[PDB]
This record gives sequence, C-alpha cells and structure tokens, in this order.
Amino acid sequence: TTALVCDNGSGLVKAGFAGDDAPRAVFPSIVGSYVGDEAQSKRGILTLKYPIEHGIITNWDDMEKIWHHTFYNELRVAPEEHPTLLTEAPLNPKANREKMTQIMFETFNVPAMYVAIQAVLSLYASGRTTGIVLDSGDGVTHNVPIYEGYALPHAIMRLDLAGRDLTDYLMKILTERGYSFVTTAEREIVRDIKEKLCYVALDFENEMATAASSSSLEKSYELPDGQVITIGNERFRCPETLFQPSFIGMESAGIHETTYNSIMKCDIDIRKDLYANNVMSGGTTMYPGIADRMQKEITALAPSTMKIKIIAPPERKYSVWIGGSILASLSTFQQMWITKQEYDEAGPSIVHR
Amino acid sequence: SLHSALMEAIHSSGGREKLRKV
Ligand SMILES: Nc1ncnc2c1ncn2[C@@H]1O[C@H](COP(=O)(O)OP(=O)(O)OP(=O)(O)O)[C@@H](O)[C@H]1O
Ligand SMILES: [Ca+2]
Ligand SMILES: [Ca+2]
Repeated sequence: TTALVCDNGSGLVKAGFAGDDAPRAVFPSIVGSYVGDEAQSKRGILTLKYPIEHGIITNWDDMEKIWHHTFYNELRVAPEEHPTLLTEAPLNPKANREKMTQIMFETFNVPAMYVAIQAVLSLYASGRTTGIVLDSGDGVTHNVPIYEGYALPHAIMRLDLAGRDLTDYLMKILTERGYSFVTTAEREIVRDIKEKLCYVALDFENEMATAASSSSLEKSYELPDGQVITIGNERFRCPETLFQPSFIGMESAGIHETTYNSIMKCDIDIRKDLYANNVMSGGTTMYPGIADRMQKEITALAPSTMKIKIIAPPERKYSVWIGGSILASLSTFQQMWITKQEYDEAGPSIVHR
Repeated sequence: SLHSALMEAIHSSGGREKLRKV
C-alpha cells in the first residue's frame, strides 16, 4: 500500500514508488502493439506514435497501453493496491484531467489517485513553495510562476521548443559540417551526442569567434563503425536555440525572455520572490553552463538592484518525479487523495475538487 | 489549515535527502 508516482512526459515516462529518491522505471513514451523500448527496437515493422504531444495527452488508447506497460511490465505492481499520483502539464484542459481520472479508476481500478502540475512538483523537489520554474523536456518548455503551490494561470508561458527540437537542429548542423544523419538510428545517435558534448556558451558571439580560430572547443564522438565525429561550435550552437529560437525559424523569444515576460505578468509584489527562486527542471535544462547563462540573461533584463538566483539541481532530469515522490509520501497529503468511494459515487468530474 | 501545514511539510521535508536510495 505504497503510493505510485507516474510522471508522463512527451518523450519519457518516469514511474516509481513514492518514497524512493528516483524513479525505478524510465522508458520512451512510445507505442508501436509494443510499448517503450520494445517498440523502439522493432520499429521496422511498426509505426511509432507518441500519445503525449507538447505535454498534452492526445491519444487515449495508446496512453492506456503506456500505463498498462508501466504498472505490469516495468513496475510489476497491482494498481488496485496503490494510491497513484499522476502529473500533468500546466494549463492541461479539464476534459483531459477527467479522462485521466476515469481510466485510473475504471481501467486500472486504483484505490486512490491524484493529479499534480509537473512544474509545481519540481518546485517542491527543491524545497520551495513559491518561485518560478523553467520546465523544459523533450516536447515542450514552460515558464511557471508559482505562489504557495498555486500556478498563476495568467503568467504561465508555453514554448513548443524542447529537446527533440534541439536534436533535429543538431542533426541539421552536423550534416552542414560534413556528416550525414538521416535514418532514425542516426537520430538516436545524434541525440546521444547532444546530451554528451553540448553546452550553453556564456557569450555566444565570442564562443563562435573562439571556435573558428582554434580547436580548443572541439570534442569527438566515435560511432561503432569507426567514424569519429568531431564538433566545435555545433556543441553550443545547438542549445543556443533555447535563447535564440530563430535558429530553427521560430519567432518566439528565448527562454530568458519568456522567464522575464512571465515574471512581468505576475503581481509586482511577487516578482522579487520569483527573481530569487528560478528553479530549472527537465532534461533539456541539463546542458552545462545553462544556469550561468540564465543568471546573466535575467540580470540584463531585470532591475539593476534585483537579486537573481538560478537553482539547477543535479537531479533535475527527474525533478518532477522527485517532487511527486515527496508529495505523495508526506502525511499532510494523505487526506488530499481522491478516493475510489468519491469517484464511485460522484464520477470523473470530482477531480476538480 | 492543512494547506498551510502542507506548505510547512515541503519546507521541512528535507527534499530528496529523506528519500530511500535505489
Ligand atoms: N544531459 C542532457 N543534455 C541535454 N539534453 C538532455 C540530457 N539528458 C536528457 N536530455 C533531454 O531531455 C529530454 C527528456 O527530458 P524530460 O524527461 O524532462 O522530458 P519529457 O517529460 O519526456 O517531455 P516534456 O516534459 O517536454 O513533455 C530529451 O529530449 C533528452 O534528449
Ligand atoms: Ca515532463
Ligand atoms: Ca499587488
């Protein structure tokens, strides 16, 4: 009777047991029918679908296959015996939350459940209840100002530019450099290069000048066939897209500006706390040097006297899940679960409290 | 209020340090 925590992302599913310091099951949010890694390997005879797009569940039959694979194949637990905490994207439509609740109680027969906003869990993971979260994963990036556990709806910013977009861009600039990555197998390799050799430059223009004059910024990545992939400015030009979305033809402002615009859409009286509590969350915030860059970009945009602070935990690839593990195992939260009796009697709309 | 109590728990929870290592 230990609570389960399932954090469903656009690209990855993070599942585990409330109380653990990390999720035991992490696998691709893909359905081929095959789910996860099995579908990724046997892709030739199968067509792969992502049931979650830009953090929103858009395919319920496939999403059901993913929860089934999570409970029985990966965690090998009986859903009927465990309160289950799920996560959702900010601004998730009401109809989505109800469908999520209906499937958990009618298809998996959970005894209790809860739906928490992903960014809010990240804030908790860092011991905070007020602050602004930069949550960037594989499909979507969000700026979420939070006041004592409540996400300020009018200040939430959504940006459809995340890890997958940076992977596509890396594939393109690598080809413009001489290498050629087209097949999907070559995409999984480029994704691995991105996560292993990429970083955010403090000064992009100067880094570009430094890369063109010397080879000190060059790193090598060897493929199994013996080919050595050496890259210079591609290391920082890829994640630079976060601050200059125009690199991939997007008119939106960088993540530093969406953070500022979000803070400016909040009451002037809460901006001070937000500036001092920038929590970075998601796999796309793992690039070395991103924290120092945000510190610099935000300082240039905020009042000169403003105290800026960027919090980038080393475990931010799973901050959402960690925050949920903490939440669901606290004693003060045990009376916040939606019970089966409430659902059995009032139905799926009971999720709106 | 439990909400104030919940906010208190998160601040005094200790974070990831109080979770079982896997
Ligand atoms: N060290 C790293 N450097 C850069 N990117 C990374 C690193 N580790 C993971 N990523 C990227 O993070 C992404 C997955 O992160 P995460 O699990 O937070 O996203 P998600 O929840 O699946 O998607 P979303 O939150 O956008 O719906 C992938 O694009 C992956 O390539
Ligand atoms: Ca996520
Ligand atoms: Ca005011």
